[PDB]
Amino acid sequence: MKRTFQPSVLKRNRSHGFRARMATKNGRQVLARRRAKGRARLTVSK
Amino acid sequence: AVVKCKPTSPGRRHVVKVVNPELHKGKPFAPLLEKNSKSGGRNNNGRITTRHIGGGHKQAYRIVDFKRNKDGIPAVVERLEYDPNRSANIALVLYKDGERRYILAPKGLKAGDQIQSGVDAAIKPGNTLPMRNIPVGSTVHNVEMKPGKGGQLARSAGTYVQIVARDGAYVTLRLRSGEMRKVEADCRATLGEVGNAEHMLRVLGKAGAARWRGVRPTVRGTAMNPVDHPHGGGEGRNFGKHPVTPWGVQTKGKKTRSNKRTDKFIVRRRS
RNA sequence: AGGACCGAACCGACUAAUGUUGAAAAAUUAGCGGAUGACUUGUGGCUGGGGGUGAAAGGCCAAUCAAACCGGGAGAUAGCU
RNA sequence: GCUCGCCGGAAGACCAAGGGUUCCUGUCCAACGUUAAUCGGGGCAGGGUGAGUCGACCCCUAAGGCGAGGCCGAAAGGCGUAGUCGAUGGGAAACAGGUUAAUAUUCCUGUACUUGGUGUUACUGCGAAGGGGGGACGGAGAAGGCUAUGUUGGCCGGGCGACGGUUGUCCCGGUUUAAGCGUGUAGGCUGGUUUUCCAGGCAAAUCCGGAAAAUCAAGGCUGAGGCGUGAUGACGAGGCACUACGGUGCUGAAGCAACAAAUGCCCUGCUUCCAGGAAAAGCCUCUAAGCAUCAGGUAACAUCAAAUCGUACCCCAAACCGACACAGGUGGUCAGGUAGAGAAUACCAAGGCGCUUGAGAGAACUCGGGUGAAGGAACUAGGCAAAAUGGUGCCGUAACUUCGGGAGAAGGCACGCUGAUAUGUAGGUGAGGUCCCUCGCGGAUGGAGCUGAAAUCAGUCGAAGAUACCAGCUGGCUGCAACUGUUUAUUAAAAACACAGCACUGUGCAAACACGAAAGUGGACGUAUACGGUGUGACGCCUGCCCGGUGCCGGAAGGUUAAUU
RNA sequence: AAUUCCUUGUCGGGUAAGUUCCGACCUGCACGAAUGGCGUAAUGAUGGCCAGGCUGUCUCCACCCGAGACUCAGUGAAAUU
RNA sequence: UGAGCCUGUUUGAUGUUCUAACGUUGACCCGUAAUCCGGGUUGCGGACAGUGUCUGGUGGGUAGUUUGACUGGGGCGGUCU
Repeated sequence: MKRTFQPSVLKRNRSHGFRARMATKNGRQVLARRRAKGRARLTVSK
Repeated sequence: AVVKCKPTSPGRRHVVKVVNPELHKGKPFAPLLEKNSKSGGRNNNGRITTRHIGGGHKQAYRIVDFKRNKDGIPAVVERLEYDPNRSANIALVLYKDGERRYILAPKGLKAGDQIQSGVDAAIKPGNTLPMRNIPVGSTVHNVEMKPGKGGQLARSAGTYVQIVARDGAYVTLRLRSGEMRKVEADCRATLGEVGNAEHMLRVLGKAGAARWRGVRPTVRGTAMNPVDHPHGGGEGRNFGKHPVTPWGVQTKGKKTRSNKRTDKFIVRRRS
């Protein structure tokens, strides 16, 4: 039986990456929120 | 020529096809080609805007000449060719200075025929003249609507326009729909009428035939639920209401033209 | 020649038995339909919630759909247990 | 270590995606491994990934994204020109042998190839953001020539058999060699050269396009395979001595021919059909501004350079997606023997495994299977399940029909082994020899050698000769939908949806219509033989009466009515 | 009759015996002409009925071959209360 | 041509002609190496078309809501001073 999660690094980075977040206005608010909380990992960049 | 298909299969029992053993069997002229890609009926917002479009065969675009503004140089027809972007064949023409072009094919245009354009050309099929210099009571095709713009009327297969009267700087024309219109007399038209008049005698015969042309199925509004269409719902088969479009306007009789800028050029409407 | 015929790889899901704190939160065994076409498959791209897509079943939109998920108004209101 | 069993179009070998030390060596058995454990993909320490030719980085673009000025919008923001990114696509160059406990087209041996910089010689019209060619393109079908590959002979080395025979028409093993360089074959396409002229290619042209003459008819391009060289080399059964059982040093015989044959190559070719089958760069050519003593260009030599990153291990899986060491899912390549039409099925080769709790016993009952007296649907809501037919060749076959069908209708007969026709036939392949030639990968004849179905006639064994696996049950009368297709992922696959055909109505192009507070975009680079909406649903014969009610279309004389005054 | 309440209407054929099936009658509770009427060769994992062959479906069950259940050594759950 | 006003007065309406506001998804030139944009020259329409404020009509396309009690269970029937 096939399932939901099928990995691909190109798609992952093009969807939830640092430059993608920086692109628009709401992603920068996501970054601000996570910095305020004090997270160790900020994005999915590896 | 029209031919029926033998009933060797249920998908061939009802097929009628048109064959012309005079079109080219080869590649089109290359310096007059461009790319063309499909849309699916979607616009720059990504939404479906016109329904029942998708799929089909790959096609290429041929640069056809609609202006005919090269005056004084006779041209000779070379060959007739098949075009996938319209219902009318096309013709390749060679000029006396070494230039080739594509034109629409009137009825009875064969290889070895002369054609010409301008104010000092003869009155015979394929020639192009300003409409000020044609007898009243003539049949033409590919008629312009403004001087120097191009052709927009009578471009399909087996269609033509008729000149009825002339006065002032205007000419009165009878169109296929059954309407009388006024246009300027400095416009242009070509003598004759378009070919492939048997185009309408064919039968596709099966659903894949329509699939090959990019047409997708149509779903009736009475087969849906009342949240998708104003015709939906009912235990069994129920209509009980007036026909309407998917967005609530009444079909079968209502009129939908509203343009006060162009109402002075319609002398009488279709009946 | 064919939305032609029989039949493996490939795509499906008509019948029966097992299983039901299962080997499996939809499977196994024996049979079954299509199989050159309106066919099937890899890599990318587009459509965002009273909105999308839909050969139309109130179908699908990350095991959730007669209006997705997350965080807020918020200690919503409860003549009821 | 010996014997037994299973897979073998996979349960063998290898790439990409995904994972990240799971790879090799030494040591340990507390926790993990559904049992013990000296074992482990477990704990601890060390070791291991070598590139001018493999990939990435690089040059060019498709769908799409972003977007200086610009056009719109209460703000936030939306769309787009010039440009700049984006592969799943196009663009230079390497082979065979040997070696490690773990790397190999990378290290060693032998023999190659591609692109740039600098210097010396010889000749010399160079130069782009521009003009042209090329790259450059569909579906099906057919048969001609080849190779990978296999079988049998010849040759070489060994053998003479645990129980009757085995010096022969006997048994086992081997018989391998690349890239590069030279030759232009089977076969495909195309007339060559000189001269004059011209409303075309945003300006120029010696280039492309068009027109008119003389002249010779054989030139030009592409092209699998074979042959020679690479190779007096490398590899190869066995032999010569010490064993830490992992090798070292030496040596090394044969290394030919015939037949059969791909889904691979010639082939991006040839023949047909309509639904008419990408773009840019690398490459070849022509000139403008500009330069002419120079600079640049063409060829032969010499020499320098080719940087940085990946390279271990797993891939029908115990290492990826499923919470598990889970009977599930996961793109591409390789294709041996006998029987067979076959990539089905049965038994084997190369290779790999016996699935991480065992020992006994032989009760009821449950699960998966074999056989059964006489009867033969009497069972049951219902022949549900089981039983049954099953191949090839030749006879033979009804009502009805849209003349194609129904049809494999239905029902029959033959089928093993041995000998003769013929010490191996009809057919395929084809050497020596004899002639010829424009002289070579040439033509005519000639048949040695090899391979080889189907039929008839006569004998013979069993109960049974399509003997195993494999492999349609058949007919008669009716409802529905014309047909192939689609649908409720997870209790409904249908008479439900779609379909080809028919009718009504709207739309004259800045079209009707749809997404958008707008700019804009699709419909369409289409033009009434076209486009949108609605109902019916192949084909044959047809489709009657009603305009009072509700809608739609036309009318203008009357009555009634808003803001404003 | 995919439409008919009274209804297993009445007549005929098929069975020893037929509320289902096939052909007719007209008394259409409450058919009817593009939310089409009546027919129709071929096709359908579609609804209904009748035959040949075949049988453990059945009268009515018997024996045999494997996997559990049972005894011994190791490890070792769950619902509920 | 309707009311004022002595063939002159301003406004009312109707019809024909004109260009200068406004439109151009007609042709050529420049920014420019550019099928957006702007400037220029020339044709075609022309006080019409179109936009802002106010105002009558149509409007299940969309939205917010309502649709009573008694009762030998509820509904139908009946009742509520």
